[PDB]
Amino acid sequence: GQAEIKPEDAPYITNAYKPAYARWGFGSDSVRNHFIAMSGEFVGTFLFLWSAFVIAQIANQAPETPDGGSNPAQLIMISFGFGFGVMVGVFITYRVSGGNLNPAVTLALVLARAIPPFRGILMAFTQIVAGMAAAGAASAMTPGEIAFANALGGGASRTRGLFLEAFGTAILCLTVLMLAVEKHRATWFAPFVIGIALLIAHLICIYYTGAGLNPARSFGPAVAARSFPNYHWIYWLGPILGAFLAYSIWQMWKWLNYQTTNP
Amino acid sequence: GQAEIKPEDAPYITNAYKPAYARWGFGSDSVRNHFIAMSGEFVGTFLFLWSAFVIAQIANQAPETPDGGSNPAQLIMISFGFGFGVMVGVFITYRVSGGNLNPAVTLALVLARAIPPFRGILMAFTQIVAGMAAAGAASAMTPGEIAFANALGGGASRTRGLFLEAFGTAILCLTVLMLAVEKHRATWFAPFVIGIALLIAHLICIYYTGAGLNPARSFGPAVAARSFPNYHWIYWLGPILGAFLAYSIWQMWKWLNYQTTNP
Amino acid sequence: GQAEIKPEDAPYITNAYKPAYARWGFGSDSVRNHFIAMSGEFVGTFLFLWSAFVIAQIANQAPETPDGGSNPAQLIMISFGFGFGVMVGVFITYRVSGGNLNPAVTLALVLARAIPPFRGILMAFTQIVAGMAAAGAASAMTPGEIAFANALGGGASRTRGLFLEAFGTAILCLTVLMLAVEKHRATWFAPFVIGIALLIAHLICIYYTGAGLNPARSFGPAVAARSFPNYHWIYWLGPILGAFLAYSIWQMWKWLNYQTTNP
Amino acid sequence: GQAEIKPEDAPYITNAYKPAYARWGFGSDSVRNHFIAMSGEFVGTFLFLWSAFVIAQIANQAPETPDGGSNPAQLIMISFGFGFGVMVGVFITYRVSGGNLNPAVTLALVLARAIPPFRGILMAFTQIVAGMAAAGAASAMTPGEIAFANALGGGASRTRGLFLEAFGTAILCLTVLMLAVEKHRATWFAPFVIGIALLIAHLICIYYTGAGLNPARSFGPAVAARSFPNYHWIYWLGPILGAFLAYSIWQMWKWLNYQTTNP
Ligand SMILES: CCCCCCCCO[C@@H]1O[C@H](CO)[C@@H](O)[C@H](O)[C@H]1O
Ligand SMILES: CCCCCCCCO[C@@H]1O[C@H](CO)[C@@H](O)[C@H](O)[C@H]1O
Ligand SMILES: CCCCCCCCO[C@@H]1O[C@H](CO)[C@@H](O)[C@H](O)[C@H]1O
Ligand SMILES: CCCCCCCCO[C@@H]1O[C@H](CO)[C@@H](O)[C@H](O)[C@H]1O
Ligand SMILES: CCCCCCCCO[C@@H]1O[C@H](CO)[C@@H](O)[C@H](O)[C@H]1O
Ligand SMILES: CCCCCCCCO[C@@H]1O[C@H](CO)[C@@H](O)[C@H](O)[C@H]1O
Ligand SMILES: CCCCCCCCO[C@@H]1O[C@H](CO)[C@@H](O)[C@H](O)[C@H]1O
Ligand SMILES: CCCCCCCCO[C@@H]1O[C@H](CO)[C@@H](O)[C@H](O)[C@H]1O
Ligand SMILES: CCCCCCCCO[C@@H]1O[C@H](CO)[C@@H](O)[C@H](O)[C@H]1O
Ligand SMILES: CCCCCCCCO[C@@H]1O[C@H](CO)[C@@H](O)[C@H](O)[C@H]1O
Ligand SMILES: CCCCCCCCO[C@@H]1O[C@H](CO)[C@@H](O)[C@H](O)[C@H]1O
Ligand SMILES: CCCCCCCCO[C@@H]1O[C@H](CO)[C@@H](O)[C@H](O)[C@H]1O
Ligand SMILES: CCCCCCCCO[C@@H]1O[C@H](CO)[C@@H](O)[C@H](O)[C@H]1O
Ligand SMILES: CCCCCCCCO[C@@H]1O[C@H](CO)[C@@H](O)[C@H](O)[C@H]1O
Ligand SMILES: CCCCCCCCO[C@@H]1O[C@H](CO)[C@@H](O)[C@H](O)[C@H]1O
Ligand SMILES: CCCCCCCCO[C@@H]1O[C@H](CO)[C@@H](O)[C@H](O)[C@H]1O
Ligand SMILES: [Cl-]
Ligand SMILES: [Cl-]
Ligand SMILES: [Cl-]
Ligand SMILES: [Cl-]
Ligand SMILES: [Cl-]
Repeated sequence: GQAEIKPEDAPYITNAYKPAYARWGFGSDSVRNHFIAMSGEFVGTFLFLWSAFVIAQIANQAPETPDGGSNPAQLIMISFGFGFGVMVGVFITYRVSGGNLNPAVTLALVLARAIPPFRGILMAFTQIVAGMAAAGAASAMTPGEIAFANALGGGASRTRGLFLEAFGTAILCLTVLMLAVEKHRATWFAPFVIGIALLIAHLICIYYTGAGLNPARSFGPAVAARSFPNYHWIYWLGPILGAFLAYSIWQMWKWLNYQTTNP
Repeated sequence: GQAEIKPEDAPYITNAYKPAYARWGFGSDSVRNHFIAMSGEFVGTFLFLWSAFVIAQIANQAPETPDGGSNPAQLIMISFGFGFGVMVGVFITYRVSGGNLNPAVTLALVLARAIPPFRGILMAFTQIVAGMAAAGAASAMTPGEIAFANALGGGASRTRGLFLEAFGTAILCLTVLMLAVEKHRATWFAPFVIGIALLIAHLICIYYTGAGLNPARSFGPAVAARSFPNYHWIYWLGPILGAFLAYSIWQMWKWLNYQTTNP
Repeated sequence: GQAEIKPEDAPYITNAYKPAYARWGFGSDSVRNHFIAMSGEFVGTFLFLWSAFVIAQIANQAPETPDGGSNPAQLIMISFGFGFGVMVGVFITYRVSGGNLNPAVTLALVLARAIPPFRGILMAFTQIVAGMAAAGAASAMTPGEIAFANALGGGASRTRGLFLEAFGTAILCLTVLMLAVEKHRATWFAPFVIGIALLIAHLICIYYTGAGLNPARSFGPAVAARSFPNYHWIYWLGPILGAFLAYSIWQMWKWLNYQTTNP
Repeated sequence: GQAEIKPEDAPYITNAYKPAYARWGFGSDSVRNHFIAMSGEFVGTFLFLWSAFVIAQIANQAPETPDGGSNPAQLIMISFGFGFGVMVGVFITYRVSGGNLNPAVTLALVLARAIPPFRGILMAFTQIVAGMAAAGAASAMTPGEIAFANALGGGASRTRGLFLEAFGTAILCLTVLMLAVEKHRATWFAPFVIGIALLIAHLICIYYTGAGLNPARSFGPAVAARSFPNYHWIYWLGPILGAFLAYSIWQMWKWLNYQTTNP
């Protein structure tokens, strides 16, 4: 009735592939543990954003599309850079820091009480510094003017851009909450679903807002380009609103004990 | 012969990642449980269709292709919006409502007796309202005329469109039946396969019918655009026929005890 | 040291997601079991090839590329139709017939003794009839001349085409052998890897041979178009050689007891 | 509290899907075992690189983009050839050799002490010979001049190219280290994540360096084309630096006992 597990194969069963924040209980507030979490967020955010910035730099060397029209292949390439970039970053750092790689994701998880506030602030600070470093590195490593900073486009107003950013970020954060924070037989696979959520959010937003969805992603290139549009606030308030919306939905489902027919 | 499961990791084993309908037994008819199912279908259908509508809006800003020709990159982008959009929606809501997000899928599951008729009707109503909301939101958040409503194209007749919709929907529903409704070691992964099935169905249908495959997807934009083509019925009858075809195939396999060599 | 499995969740553990051929032992030669296998191959091959034929029909409505050049977006779309089409077909039919959907795959598995010769012949016959049906249906459901039949292109000779088909088919068959036929913790996931293998084989072959890789795929459209090129034999001999090459590699590894350090 | 495993299904549980190097302990230095490892690296590297070379050959038949601009669809196609090509190669050979398919990956794993130096050298030699064979085969099987050799482009300097190659290779090697070398419930899935990492690294590098990321990938086509650019060294030093960077990050995390809150 049972299948044998050879001793040498036990680690593949005993070592759960779960986000680090799931096991941040007593003992977590050591300098060692804060450093581990910061190092995961730094390495993960740097590799994700650096990759995606260079990919966007390249995609934006495509010949101009007339009459402000869209270029689907270009948008797909950029969406792959961020979606698959984050997927790889999260898979790498899942057991180091949980792979948030995004202050808005960290905010949603602080609201959900998956991550305590101080650790959350440390992680968010680390992500922003990593975004600055990634933007500086991508700039230094590519020819031409920086083409990976966020800006409104496609005829979108600031108000439309704000909403697009908020809803796009909500999809991302709700994915992290339901797949990574909730504990079940698919938690291990959350980094994939998270990557696809960000891919979709880019297909929604790049054409209209450049796709911020992540204050660390938006801030870094603005620093490197020495250019902040006056509507830069949409790349902070939008994702913040998105985090709160995702948290609210998750919280309603938690209050309802959603996963259980007869609680 | 056994591998140890640490107590803190038990939830990743004990909490099955299974569609909510699999555990809708005694106790399911409470107002609480009807609300949970409706909330999953609403949130899931809204996020999926809103995302996919904005993505289609953008893709359809590509320069016109001469002589009625196809634009593969454009079709790929739209197919990603719906296929990956549904994938994310289903992964998020799998343990809330089962993530049908489509009245034709719900119909197939009512025929299969996976979901009872009244709950099915509630879910289908919820999906249609969510589709209306998504269409209204996508319209309000994007510039220009609505470009995400379904219409015949590529020289396809209504009769050809009806068949394409029926067969495309059958592929989707048969995927849900064999991967999500059938209970096995891949049930947890059904949301991925479901997303790929919808991706393929879009590559089949967008050019010719706009790809309905989902009455809630077709109805919402028609309301928002205040425009119903006289052939709008193909987006209802087609998916209905597809649900019946998928159900029929599944039912034959169930009668045959397909999964067992010696029943 | 153990994690509890709730009784209602046991089916997700006890019901292995494994190819049907893995459990075709004593009792398999009943009319019922032959019919089940044929029905899986028919439904799976029809849905896969019908989908992929319509997708290719659409992709080939793209404006002509000058000077015989390639169109990467077009090639990607067609490769998705076949790669994701087969992925969905195999996931649906894995526990019905094993989801070969390809006489060359069945041949490799007959050589490997995973499927007995008579059952193999029945399956191969079924796949060819399903390919004819799919080609007829795709033709009837789409406007214009059939654009999904295989032909040499891109300046490739018959001899080059033969080799491309053989190597492409070998990649496909070796994937099925190592992921689906070999029994391990990734067998359940083989349909995904199989789909990606076919996706790659299409990116290799479409431009030069139209990508046969499957005698049932090549034969059906030729019948529907009432057109057989004199080099049609490359779409039979190529995949046959590929099946033998994959089998040979697998057989060497089996003789070597590849998976065990100290046999 | 437990779910039954039928005896015929035990192999899907007992046979771990783990990289071969994980079980190269006592007994590994036999001629048989060296041959098994070499055969996995040869077959895997040949199929991966041959596929990707033909796909790149085809993608590079696209009409020229004016003013040195990028072609996103072309870059996506090439990135799929290498990313999905390696994914398939690694899935096939995971239990044969571990599926390194890349001297830089092998170097990272020798540094990490996952593979001993002599076996590592044998594997690296095998990969280079397989790359030469793949380049020769791809050349012989395709018309026109070889279009799959690495070269600088997009206005990138040798110094920028070196850094892009190093960082891109680091992402690849860190993925292998954290997903395949580290033992946990996602180790079986590493071939997927590895493939996506290489896909991303191609979106970063193709436009600027042709994307080497693998000395065996760069050397083979140079031999077949009888052409070595004077900056060919970037395709050796870059990936070597990337392997060392990935190793360094992993080693820091190992020293920190990253995966454990209270060591
Ligand atoms: C001195 C007695 C107090 C010791 C503090 C309790 C240590 C709890 O520590 C917790 O242990 C769990 C396993 O039990 C781990 O999963 C968590 O990572 C860890 O934070
Ligand atoms: C879920 C509901 C989202 C509502 C977001 C709508 C944002 C309003 O968008 C506004 O639409 C106007 C149309 O007259 C335009 O004139 C404005 O420029 C634009 O900002
Ligand atoms: C307007 C739509 C009506 C919404 C009904 C919400 C369902 C509330 O249902 C309540 O949920 C509580 C928290 O889980 C439980 O403690 C109660 O048993 C249950 O009655
Ligand atoms: C013995 C008298 C009981 C009267 C209450 C009947 C309400 C039935 O309702 C049940 O309530 C249970 C407990 O809250 C929930 O777990 C079930 O989901 C719900 O269906
Ligand atoms: C008063 C005695 C009658 C109680 C009704 C039986 C409750 C069955 O309820 C069922 O229990 C299963 C677990 O056993 C769960 O998996 C299902 O979700 C649930 O519907
Ligand atoms: C599985 C079989 C599907 C059959 C669907 C075929 C739909 C018929 O399609 C019809 O084909 C005619 C060709 O002469 C055209 O003139 C019609 O306009 C078109 O509607
Ligand atoms: C024309 C093609 C012939 C189709 C043969 C169908 C196979 C029927 O097979 C029957 O299936 C029943 C239901 O599972 C079983 O109860 C019987 O034991 C079995 O004989
Ligand atoms: C003792 C006399 C038995 C005569 C019937 C022989 C039929 C063998 O046929 C067997 O029948 C079994 C029971 O239906 C099925 O489970 C097997 O799949 C089938 O192969
Ligand atoms: C009359 C005594 C002979 C009976 C024939 C043996 C039946 C073997 O039948 C085999 O049983 C296995 C489970 O044990 C299943 O996994 C296989 O699907 C089945 O073919
Ligand atoms: C693994 C080795 C594969 C070898 C396949 C090579 C197929 C030969 O290809 C041949 O190349 C010639 C070049 O002069 C051309 O003139 C021929 O038209 C062409 O058929
Ligand atoms: C020219 C390259 C040399 C190839 C060496 C092949 C390795 C053969 O190795 C042999 O394999 C047999 C089958 O597994 C085993 O029975 C023997 O123990 C073993 O010596
Ligand atoms: C007691 C004398 C033994 C002399 C033979 C030494 C060969 C060591 O070689 C070992 O042989 C084993 C059995 O074939 C294999 O399982 C191991 O993989 C191999 O390393
Ligand atoms: C003669 C006594 C010395 C025998 C050498 C020890 C053989 C160890 O050999 C190891 O065994 C492990 C399982 O235990 C396997 O997982 C490893 O693949 C294998 O290398
Ligand atoms: C992580 C930091 C990466 C630094 C890599 C920067 C590579 C330097 O790149 C250099 O930039 C100069 C700009 O003036 C150009 O003139 C040079 O041609 C170019 O090689
Ligand atoms: C400048 C930033 C400070 C970096 C702090 C590094 C954290 C070191 O933390 C140390 O790690 C050792 C190895 O795991 C442990 O043995 C010690 O218990 C622990 O104090
Ligand atoms: C009994 C006196 C103990 C004083 C040391 C308090 C340091 C608490 O720090 C703890 O140290 C543990 C052991 O190194 C680690 O496992 C925990 O992660 C860390 O939080
Ligand atoms: Cl503490
Ligand atoms: Cl009830
Ligand atoms: Cl029998
Ligand atoms: Cl030894
Ligand atoms: Cl799994």
